[PDB]
Amino acid sequence: MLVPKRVKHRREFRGKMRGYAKGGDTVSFGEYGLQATTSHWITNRQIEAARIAMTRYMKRNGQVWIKIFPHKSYTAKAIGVRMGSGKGAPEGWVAPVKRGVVMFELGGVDEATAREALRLASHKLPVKTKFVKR
Amino acid sequence: NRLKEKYTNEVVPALTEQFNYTSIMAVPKVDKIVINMGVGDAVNNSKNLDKAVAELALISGQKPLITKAKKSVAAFRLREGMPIGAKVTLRGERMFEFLDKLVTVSLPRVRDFHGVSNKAFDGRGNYTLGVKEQLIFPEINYDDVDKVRGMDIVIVTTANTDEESRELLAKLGMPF
Amino acid sequence: STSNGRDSQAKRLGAKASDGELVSGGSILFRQRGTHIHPGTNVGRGGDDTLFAKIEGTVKFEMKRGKKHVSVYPV
Amino acid sequence: LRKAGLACTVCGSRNYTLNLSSVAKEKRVEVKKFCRTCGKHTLHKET
Amino acid sequence: MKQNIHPNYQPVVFMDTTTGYKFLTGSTKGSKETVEWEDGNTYPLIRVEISSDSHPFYTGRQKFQAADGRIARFEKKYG
Amino acid sequence: MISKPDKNKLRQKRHTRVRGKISGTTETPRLNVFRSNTNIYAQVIDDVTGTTLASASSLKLTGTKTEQAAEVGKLVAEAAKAKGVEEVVFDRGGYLYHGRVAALATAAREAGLKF
RNA sequence: UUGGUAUUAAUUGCAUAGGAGAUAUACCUGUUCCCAUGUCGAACACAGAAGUCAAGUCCUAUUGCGCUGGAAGUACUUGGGGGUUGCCCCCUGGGAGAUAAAGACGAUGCCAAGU
RNA sequence: GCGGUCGCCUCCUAAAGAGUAACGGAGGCGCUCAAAGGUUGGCUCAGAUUGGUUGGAAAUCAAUCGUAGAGUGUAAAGGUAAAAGCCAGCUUGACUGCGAGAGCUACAACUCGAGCAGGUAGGAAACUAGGACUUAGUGAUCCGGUGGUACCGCAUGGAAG
RNA sequence: AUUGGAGGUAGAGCACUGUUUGGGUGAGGGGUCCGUCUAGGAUUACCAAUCUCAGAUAAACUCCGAAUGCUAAUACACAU
Repeated sequence: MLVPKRVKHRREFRGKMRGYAKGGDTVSFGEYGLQATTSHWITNRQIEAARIAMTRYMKRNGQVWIKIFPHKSYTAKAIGVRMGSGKGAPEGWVAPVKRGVVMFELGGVDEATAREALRLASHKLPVKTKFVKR
Repeated sequence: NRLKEKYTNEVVPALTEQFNYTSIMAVPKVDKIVINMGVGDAVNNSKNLDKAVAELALISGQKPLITKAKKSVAAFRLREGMPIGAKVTLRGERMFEFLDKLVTVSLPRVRDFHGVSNKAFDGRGNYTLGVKEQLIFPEINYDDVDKVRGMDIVIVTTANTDEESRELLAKLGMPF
Repeated sequence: STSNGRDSQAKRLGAKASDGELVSGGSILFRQRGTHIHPGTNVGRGGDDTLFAKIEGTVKFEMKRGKKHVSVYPV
Repeated sequence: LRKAGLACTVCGSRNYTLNLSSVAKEKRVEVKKFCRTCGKHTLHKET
Repeated sequence: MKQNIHPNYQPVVFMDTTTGYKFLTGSTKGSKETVEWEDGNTYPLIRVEISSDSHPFYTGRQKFQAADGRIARFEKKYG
Repeated sequence: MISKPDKNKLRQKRHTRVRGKISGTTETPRLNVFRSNTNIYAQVIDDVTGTTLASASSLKLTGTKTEQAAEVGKLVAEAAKAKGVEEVVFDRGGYLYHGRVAALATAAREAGLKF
């Protein structure tokens, strides 16, 4: 969805995925959060795809946030192409996940409301987050 | 000079009224002028500006030098270049060879509503000024003023006091 | 294509002795196309802008000038 | 562009080899150096 | 100073007569020339006899422009 | 508009520029190049134990017209010969070679020291 | 009270506040002399030191800021070992960064003089 | 197979000495400069803000702030203020003959180089100077030129070569 | 094995170069009307010109900075 508007290196490496959260490992500008107890390569369409559902349940609230920005120009290859002879096409944008990653900020949110579209994002994220307070 | 003496002895009261008393050797004091065409305009030939350098040798502060712009403007393609508008950068007792023009000749010649420039706030006790034409300085100006190519006039005190600078120039010659 | 079969030939950068050794007069100290360390007595900066000795002796390091240095202390 | 040598008065008719600006400047190169009897300079010339 | 100023200060044989208040030196105009008139290369009259108050913002305060302003645009008994 | 930046810091600035062309302090100590507004010092300095120093200058240990004197410190220059260091390091500092620098400089060159 | 010189290197510099000018330094006076200037006593230089602590300076005080500064614990990890492994856990030895309790408005010599 | 590539310099990939894998990433260079080189002597940038006739976002100016947030002839890297940055004078050391000592490593190569001599060139002297801030800017032998050449010169001299 | 150096890797935080979440901060650029001597004062609107505060973010970020290893000397052990 939302794209880093300027990039000095349009290809990256695949990176790594080790251990524990780096920073932003607590809830900063929300009341509620969802700890990523796992680690994957979450895709921007999947994230905002959760976020309109978060508008659907979470109808009239303000500063309810996701935390990350998708930083990674993730790149796949095609059908029948052999191994190498160049590197392929930047299909889109992804952010990394670590274990212990807080991802969500929630403001103006009730406790009973504070599990629901969140609980849909349990079905809209490929990671195992859970409910977190401050 | 003449305004050395009437300067110091006429500011000995304004010493006490304004900021510092008892700093009797070092009170606020003027510094210099700079007098420049600064027109830009060099891209046509630069030679008409090289008669503005004879306009600055004509007003005759000192040797009419010129400056090079740091970057050469794409909207003006001038390729940095030394002719841009003239430079003096005149100071001291030569200023005191220059101010009686300013207070009893120059703007009292051009008669343009006592030349109010209260906008000239340079932050710290300095004061800008400009001019469009100069029919100033008799028997020097005429027969080449078919267009005065301009000049700018910036006075500067040693003091950082803007209003005491207003009382320092406007002490003598020019109200604003 | 890639335009990336364009190649760089790496070469040896770094230290030679680095620790107080009785390094020969006029012998190589530290290869530098770019100076991290900075010279001293009995030490020349090269045409290759390395550090090269002039007189034997211990070649320990010094934090002069808030900066990294090599002279050669004799004996 | 740029290719020249350097002669002298005798020097075996040629002493140095340099090209400095044979298309930009295009006047003359005049360089005093040492001859085969170095220990004294002479003023030196161009091919 | 430069040495041997090939720029100006050149002496036109004239006078910076009264209330420009200058005489003649290696000098060319205005506020520069000298301070005396009691020997007189030429004599001090040719420019002007009235001072910086020759500026008509203050010439006996220069209220000779008055009267103007309130007869603009009507103090009259016509119509 | 402020003032002139101070000559002492600018001549220790240029002095720090020049000093690397100068040093060799042990076994050839340095006689200074100084100026006051008034009158200039005299000192020969190896590594830190810069054995002798004197005024030869306007603070109460002076020649009379030390400005363009011969004795702008030639006494202390001969005192370098009283040490036994006589063709040694002489400074320049943040200084022209032309001014009153040249008085003590060329006068020490008359006093049997070098440059 | 200085001034000069090194060394330590931003615990050392800044900012604020006060003092000191008479030892001195400094500010400065003029352009004459040498030297002056892409111009100009600006700068530099020469000559004097009128006036002067206004500024620089130097001293003192302040943690306002920068500077320095750990920890305990902890990331990471040798070697070894185990388990579902794009992995994780455990033993032992190492051990950060961040923090961070705190220091900090320098300190040490080297010369002429109100010392 | 097509395509591309086949040389050399720079950074990652390089795994905290080096070493470096792929049709891996990123760039290039296949030069200029008798002055952008040497030397001496000075200077500090870019940019921000104010204020000023032509006026612009910058022409210019002045002021204030300003560790380089510029520049460094030429991409990138490192380095860079005692400046390698910038400007003036001298200036032709971008000398000759070398070269201890080294480094790098199949070899060929390649990277330097203390110091000395012969005189030099600046610089008062000291001091510096065997290209450029360092690194692309370049290729093996032959063969034929160019000049010099105490060398040989086919019995003998010369000449040819 | 101890001492000596060197390396910036992992990690981290952001000290710079990059990207970026909020909150504050603001010309301006488009919505009344007075209104084209007459420009405008504007209304709110997107970024709010920076900067400020937290929040991050990286192979071609590093103010830092390992543990490992490499090298020098020494020690002890060996035999190369």
